[PDB]
Amino acid sequence: DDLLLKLLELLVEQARVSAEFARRQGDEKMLEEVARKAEEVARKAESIARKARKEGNLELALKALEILVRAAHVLAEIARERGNEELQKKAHKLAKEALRQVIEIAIRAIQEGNLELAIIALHISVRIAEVLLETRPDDREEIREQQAIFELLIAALEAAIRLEKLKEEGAPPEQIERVAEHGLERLKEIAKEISKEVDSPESKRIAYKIVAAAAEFLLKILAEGGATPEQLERVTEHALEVLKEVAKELADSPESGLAALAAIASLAKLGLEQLKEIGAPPEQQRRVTKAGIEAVREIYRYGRKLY
Amino acid sequence: CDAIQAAAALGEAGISSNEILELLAAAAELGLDPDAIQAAAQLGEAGISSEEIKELLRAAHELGLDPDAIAAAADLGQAGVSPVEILALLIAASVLGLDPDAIQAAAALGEAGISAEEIIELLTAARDLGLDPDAIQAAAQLGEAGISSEEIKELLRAAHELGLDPDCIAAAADLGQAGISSSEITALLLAAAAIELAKRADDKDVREIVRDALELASRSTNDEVIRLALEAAVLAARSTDSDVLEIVKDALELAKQSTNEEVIKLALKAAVLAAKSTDEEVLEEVKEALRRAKESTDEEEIKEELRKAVEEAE
Amino acid sequence: CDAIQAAAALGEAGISSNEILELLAAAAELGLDPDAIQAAAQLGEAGISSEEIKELLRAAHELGLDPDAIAAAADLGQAGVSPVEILALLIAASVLGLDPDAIQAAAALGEAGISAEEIIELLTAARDLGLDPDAIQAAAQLGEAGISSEEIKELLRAAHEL
Repeated sequence: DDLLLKLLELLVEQARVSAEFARRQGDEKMLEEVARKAEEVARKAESIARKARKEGNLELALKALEILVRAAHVLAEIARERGNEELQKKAHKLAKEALRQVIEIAIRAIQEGNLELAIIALHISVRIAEVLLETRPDDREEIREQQAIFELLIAALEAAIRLEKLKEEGAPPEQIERVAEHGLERLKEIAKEISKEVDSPESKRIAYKIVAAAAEFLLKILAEGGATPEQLERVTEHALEVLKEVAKELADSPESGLAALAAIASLAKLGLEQLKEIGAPPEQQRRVTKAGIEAVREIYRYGRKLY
Repeated sequence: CDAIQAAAALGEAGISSNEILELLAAAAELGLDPDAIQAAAQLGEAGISSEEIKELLRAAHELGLDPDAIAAAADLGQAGVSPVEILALLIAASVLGLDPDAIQAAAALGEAGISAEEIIELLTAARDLGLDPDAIQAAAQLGEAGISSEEIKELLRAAHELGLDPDCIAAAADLGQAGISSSEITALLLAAAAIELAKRADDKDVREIVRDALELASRSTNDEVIRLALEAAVLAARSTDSDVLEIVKDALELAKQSTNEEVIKLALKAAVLAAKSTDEEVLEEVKEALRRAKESTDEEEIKEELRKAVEEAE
Repeated sequence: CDAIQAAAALGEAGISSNEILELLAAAAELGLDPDAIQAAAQLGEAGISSEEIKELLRAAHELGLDPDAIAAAADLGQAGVSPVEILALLIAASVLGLDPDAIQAAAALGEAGISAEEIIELLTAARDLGLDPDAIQAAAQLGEAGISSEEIKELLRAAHEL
């Protein structure tokens, strides 16, 4: 595939040199042609990107998204020279979908643990921000929402890489505990702060799923570290507790309830799979199950304030 | 007499006398019936811990679950689903307002081993699409056919747009077990539905349009052109309007004449949007745009006239 | 649902997506019914090529064969009769004015392994002698008994003369 993706890059560059010609000399038919050609590129890239999503190749998906941003850059300049609304509307719609897609891929990249793909995804997200910032003369709230998600992902990655450094160094379980413990604290405080300013339901759903994926990463790092069942208990309880109170902040609806439930209980199920793998005794299995069920109980009884 | 059989079942499951008494104490406080208690005995035979069953009983009462919703926990337990995952499915099904048939279809998705988040998102999708439980049962059959969860969402979104019956979704699961790709299953759904409609309404113009679409689709190396042409065939086979028939026949004839995939997609997309739409002035302007195209001296004028029509109708 | 289930049967027969779409193009042009399409699927399961089946369907329409004669095409196909000989047998019976029962007895002569020209001379003899279709069924049973076409013709000639 990469050869086709690079043909799109070459096409885009020829269009971009033609956009210099549109500044240096100018023609409506040239602007029309590069606009249409860039849409044809965008459709080619989108077609590859949907196939890459279905196949699960994140590297190709990120490459295709970056090419979609490269196309969006030239599209935005073409629209700026032409004074054109249709292209700017197309650009905002495409960029907003790309933001959602790259968010979902970035969640997946953190979930699979290849943080270099996540870093590349955030690089692309900065380029999406460059497009959005050029695109809107007016809207601040879209930028706030994107940047809040970015600040959350960055904070989660700062914890993730601090833990991964401890894991690479072979650090003692007590340091892994105190780092993870304060990681969950900082996640909670940042989520609480972000919850003051965000208001898009889909963004809130994203943000919660990100906090959940960050807790999941912390738990899986502790499992890769081979920690004691006492550590698995303490951290799982603190993690579910944080993820519950963050649910009590963010949750407002059946849609958010369903997410909170699915995430919390999946995280507890994954925790119980670590207890199964280490062979922890039945009282630990009961303790974790009770903590999980008491979270589900509290999620229902919080939800019953609204339902 | 029969209330003793629950104690016998729990004793055969190896539950101790004080645990049977404690479970009976909970069942008495909660007022739960002998078959709800039999479902608790089946969870005990599935190896679910007595102290977890106390939470399952409590939760069923605090939710106000009906006996069949309680019974579905035993099927999920014998499918190997955890007490907590059972609590997910039930707690969600309650706020979703699901009926026992939809809950039994969730138990079948549990027997298919689908992840609880994917089950709940599939249930949310079926709820938002306003579908009946047979669509959930057909989604479970697509799970038995091994179709990925967002491809189930594609097949549901397609079947909803196309007004198909649930047995077409069952036949899509049969095509999935035959190893056909989800895009090709969509093409087969489209073509077979267009011809099933043509068997109900065998008009010469319907037969010509459906044939010309199937021909153009069989000629095309591009599956966007296939899906456009076969969806246009479904819309024309449901239609009773001479303007839609003329517009679709002109677009298919122009697409059978032309050698450019872009003009082909423009003409078919314009005809599809005109057939989705319901405005006689848009239909008149589209028929005019097809005259302007067929009588054109320049292919760039074909492209820009069809673009202006598409970008007004979309 | 039924048309999608017929497509699933063509998928179980191993017919590719563009070949099903071409067979569906023929179904739309020729106005094929479900039992004619089921016969095309059974010709597919008998291993007749998609390109030949398109000629078989074209021929069945250009002849004006009825659905039971089209079903007999799949019976002759499962008997292993060559694709043009299916068309000859059906054409001959149709142009003689023979009925679906006589055609089914010709499919039984095909299952008995009788040569196509010998079937056609037997059908011509039964037609000229004015016999009922059970005489063709008896000719198939005499073929299963190993009696020669000359001796079947002698037995029918004797039975008619007496």
